[PDB]
Amino acid sequence: NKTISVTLGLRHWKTVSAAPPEKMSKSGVCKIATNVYNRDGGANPFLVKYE
Amino acid sequence: VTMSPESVVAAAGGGNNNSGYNEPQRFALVVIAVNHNVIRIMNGSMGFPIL
Repeated sequence: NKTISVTLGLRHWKTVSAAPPEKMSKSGVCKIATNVYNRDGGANPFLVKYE
Repeated sequence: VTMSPESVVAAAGGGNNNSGYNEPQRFALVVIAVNHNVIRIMNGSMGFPIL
Protein backbone atom coordinates (compact mmCIF):
# COMPACT_ATOMS: atom_id res chain seq x y z
CA ASN A 1 0.00 0.00 0.00
CA LYS A 2 1.07 3.63 0.45
CA THR A 3 4.18 4.49 2.47
CA ILE A 4 3.80 4.62 6.25
CA SER A 5 5.73 7.09 8.41
CA VAL A 6 8.39 5.67 10.71
CA THR A 7 7.38 5.43 14.37
CA LEU A 8 10.31 6.58 16.50
CA GLY A 9 10.68 4.02 19.28
CA LEU A 10 12.01 6.53 21.81
CA ARG A 11 11.51 4.97 25.25
CA HIS A 12 14.10 6.41 27.68
CA TRP A 13 12.10 6.92 30.89
CA LYS A 14 14.72 5.26 33.08
CA THR A 15 13.39 7.54 35.87
CA VAL A 16 15.79 8.14 38.79
CA SER A 17 15.99 6.83 42.50
CA ALA A 18 15.08 10.38 43.48
CA ALA A 19 12.96 9.05 46.32
CA PRO A 20 15.33 7.93 49.11
CA PRO A 21 14.84 4.45 50.65
CA GLU A 22 12.87 5.62 53.68
CA LYS A 23 13.56 9.36 53.65
CA MET A 24 17.39 9.14 53.79
CA SER A 25 17.29 12.53 55.52
CA LYS A 26 20.87 12.08 56.69
CA SER A 27 23.97 13.49 54.98
CA GLY A 28 26.24 14.26 57.93
CA VAL A 29 29.49 16.19 57.53
CA CYS A 30 31.32 18.42 60.00
CA LYS A 31 33.06 21.78 59.84
CA ILE A 32 36.71 21.08 59.06
CA ALA A 33 38.74 24.11 58.05
CA THR A 34 38.84 25.73 61.50
CA ASN A 35 35.95 28.01 60.48
CA VAL A 36 37.00 31.40 59.05
CA TYR A 37 38.32 34.46 60.95
CA ASN A 38 40.75 32.23 62.88
CA ARG A 39 40.82 34.85 65.70
CA ASP A 40 43.79 35.63 68.04
CA GLY A 41 46.50 33.45 69.72
CA GLY A 42 47.35 32.52 73.31
CA ALA A 43 46.29 35.98 74.54
CA ASN A 44 48.89 35.78 77.38
CA PRO A 45 46.83 33.89 80.00
CA PHE A 46 49.56 33.54 82.67
CA LEU A 47 48.75 33.16 86.38
CA VAL A 48 47.74 35.59 89.11
CA LYS A 49 48.78 33.74 92.28
CA TYR A 50 50.63 36.25 94.45
CA GLU A 51 54.15 34.84 94.27
CA VAL B 1 33.96 58.60 55.69
CA THR B 2 33.98 62.41 55.66
CA MET B 3 30.62 63.92 54.69
CA SER B 4 29.84 67.11 52.78
CA PRO B 5 28.65 70.65 53.59
CA GLU B 6 25.65 70.13 51.33
CA SER B 7 24.64 67.10 53.40
CA VAL B 8 25.21 68.87 56.72
CA VAL B 9 23.14 71.88 55.60
CA ALA B 10 20.36 69.73 54.10
CA ALA B 11 20.09 67.69 57.30
CA ALA B 12 18.41 70.67 58.97
CA GLY B 13 15.00 71.79 57.74
CA GLY B 14 13.98 75.25 56.61
CA GLY B 15 14.04 74.50 52.89
CA ASN B 16 11.37 76.30 50.89
CA ASN B 17 8.59 74.64 48.90
CA ASN B 18 9.57 71.81 46.54
CA SER B 19 13.22 72.03 47.63
CA GLY B 20 13.25 68.44 48.92
CA TYR B 21 14.88 69.25 52.26
CA ASN B 22 11.85 71.11 53.63
CA GLU B 23 11.71 68.55 56.44
CA PRO B 24 14.80 67.47 58.41
CA GLN B 25 16.75 64.70 56.70
CA ARG B 26 18.17 61.47 58.10
CA PHE B 27 20.92 59.33 56.59
CA ALA B 28 22.29 55.81 57.01
CA LEU B 29 25.43 54.05 55.79
CA VAL B 30 25.42 50.60 54.18
CA VAL B 31 28.42 48.47 53.18
CA ILE B 32 28.36 45.41 50.89
CA ALA B 33 31.21 42.98 50.21
CA VAL B 34 31.59 40.27 47.55
CA ASN B 35 33.59 37.18 48.48
CA HIS B 36 34.69 33.85 47.03
CA ASN B 37 33.80 30.41 48.35
CA VAL B 38 34.23 26.72 47.52
CA ILE B 39 31.41 24.17 47.32
CA ARG B 40 31.97 20.40 47.33
CA ILE B 41 29.56 17.93 45.71
CA MET B 42 29.99 14.27 46.66
CA ASN B 43 27.85 11.26 47.61
CA GLY B 44 24.69 13.07 46.55
CA SER B 45 25.22 16.00 48.91
CA MET B 46 26.64 19.51 49.08
CA GLY B 47 28.51 21.56 51.65
CA PHE B 48 31.28 24.03 52.28
CA PRO B 49 34.58 22.24 53.06
CA ILE B 50 36.08 25.54 54.23
CA LEU B 51 33.13 27.02 56.19
